[PDB]
Amino acid sequence: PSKMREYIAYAKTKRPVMSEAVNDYVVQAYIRLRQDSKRFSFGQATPRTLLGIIRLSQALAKLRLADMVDIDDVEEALRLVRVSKESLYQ
Amino acid sequence: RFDLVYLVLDKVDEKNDRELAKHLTNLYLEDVLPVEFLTMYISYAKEHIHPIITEAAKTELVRAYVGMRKMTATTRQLESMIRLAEAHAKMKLKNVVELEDVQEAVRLIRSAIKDKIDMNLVQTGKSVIQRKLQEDLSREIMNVLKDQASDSMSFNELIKQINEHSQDRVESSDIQEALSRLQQEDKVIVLGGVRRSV
Repeated sequence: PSKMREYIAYAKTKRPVMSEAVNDYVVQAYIRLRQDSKRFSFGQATPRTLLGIIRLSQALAKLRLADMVDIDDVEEALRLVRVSKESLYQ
Repeated sequence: RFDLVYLVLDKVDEKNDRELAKHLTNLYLEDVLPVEFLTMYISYAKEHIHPIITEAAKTELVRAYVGMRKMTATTRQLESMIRLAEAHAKMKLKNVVELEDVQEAVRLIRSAIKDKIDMNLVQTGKSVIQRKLQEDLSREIMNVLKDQASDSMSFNELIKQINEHSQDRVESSDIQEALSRLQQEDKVIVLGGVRRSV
């Protein structure tokens, strides 16, 4: 219980910045979730949810102490968005 | 009384949403008139500029209103064209209402009405099916009067019989609203419930 409070402070200390091709993949994933929003829970993908997806993305960039946001990190974040969709179903 | 209503509702078509996401992330990836010039421009236009209406543009105004009415329009729309053309002449700093601002105001108000006026939250189909349900309730009251001497009936059972027998299923509030209409015309009396036909 003592160990987390300094590691999360360091995670707050890095503040990573992500690249442009990963942003293109984020744009493609956002287009995919708007296509899913075309497809019961009414709750659709918004630009505010895209900012939330970004927030989750640099949150895992903060945890791995990384300077770039990884692509598999982005797709696992959108997998967590799909987990939230599964929660909306059940 | 609102001069312009703007339907901001739109559906995804993935054309510019990629552009919206790219320029929304461009504030993270990277770091037209100025606002103060806009402020002094509005402050100069609002009090130091006084447009006037010419006698020429009123002819296009009245034939535009004739075209709107025979398509659907009220005189509030026309006076909205007047103040919109006055505001455009205030923008252009010409102190005169030309032809062009009149057709621009007509185009903008036309695009607003694109979205007999059907105001008061009333569509003409509901306005005629209210009288149709009033006639159906009169026929059901006549059938009840043939069945029994007392015209008083329970609201739920008579409403269910009217919904099952007359036409397709509608709201139960519409039949009692037509009955309140018949209260206003004094054809039918209400107690409470009890609905006594005359």
